[PDB]
Amino acid sequence: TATREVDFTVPDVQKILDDIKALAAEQVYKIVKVPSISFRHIVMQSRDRV
Amino acid sequence: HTTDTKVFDKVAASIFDTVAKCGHEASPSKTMMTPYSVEKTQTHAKQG
Amino acid sequence: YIAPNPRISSITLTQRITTTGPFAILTGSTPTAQQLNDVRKIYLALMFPG
Amino acid sequence: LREFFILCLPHPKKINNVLRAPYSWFVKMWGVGADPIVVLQSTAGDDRNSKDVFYDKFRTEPNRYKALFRSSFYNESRRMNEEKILEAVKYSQKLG
Amino acid sequence: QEVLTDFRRQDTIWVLALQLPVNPQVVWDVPRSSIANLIMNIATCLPTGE
Repeated sequence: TATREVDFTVPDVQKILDDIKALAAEQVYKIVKVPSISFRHIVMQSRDRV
Repeated sequence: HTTDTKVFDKVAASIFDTVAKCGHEASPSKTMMTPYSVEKTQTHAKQG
Repeated sequence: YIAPNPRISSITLTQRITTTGPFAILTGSTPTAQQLNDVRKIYLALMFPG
Repeated sequence: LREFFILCLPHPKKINNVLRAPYSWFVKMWGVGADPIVVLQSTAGDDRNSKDVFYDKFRTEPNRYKALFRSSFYNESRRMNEEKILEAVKYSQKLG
Repeated sequence: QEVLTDFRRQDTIWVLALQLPVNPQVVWDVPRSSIANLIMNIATCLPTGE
């Protein structure tokens, strides 16, 4: 009778501190040589205007 | 601390290489690393 | 029917040191097949007042 | 017992000696890894070698290590323990 | 402080993602959070003695 009910009355604190520590290893930025292209041109079979 | 399979085998291989660098030989089929199972000098215990 | 959250009457601090509820005997109890029909006689009386 | 007595029959003192390690390992890795885990609660001194243990009721917790056992360690340990049986039973196929 | 010590310390851009003087008002502003600042204070600083 004390087995059928799954326990959730004690939250694990050793797990919740060991995931904050892994959350500090997140890398937001990115070191890159050239920037990404931000303007591209389409040729409408014209030698003067794109 | 960490529950990840890709970093646990880096730990477990470093154990068996340290005991092999110490001259001795350990066996993977007898050495156990498990949370809920403790044995100590022919005394077995499981899950409390 | 929804039983309340089990963490209301018990807070765990460090390893297994827990705050004990005062009615810990009446909370950990099972209604029999007769006292459960009387609960359906109370909620029948609340939804129909007079 | 009856399948084990036939296996340890044609050479008892060598077959029973080599089946000892997979038998003791099988029980010692039985319960771990399942997703709901029932334990027997107990508390003692803050040292891990405290012998003043008192005991409590049973309870079933979730397993924090339910995903760790699909690693390279535990899959190699169960595969090697199967070979220690398989080297042992194939020795008894040839003798008797 | 070994990372600020090697002989390339004259030409090195240090990228830091988290400032250390933590303004503690943002921890105590969580509503009705005094128990959660006690289970966390236990599981981070309490020593284990005989």
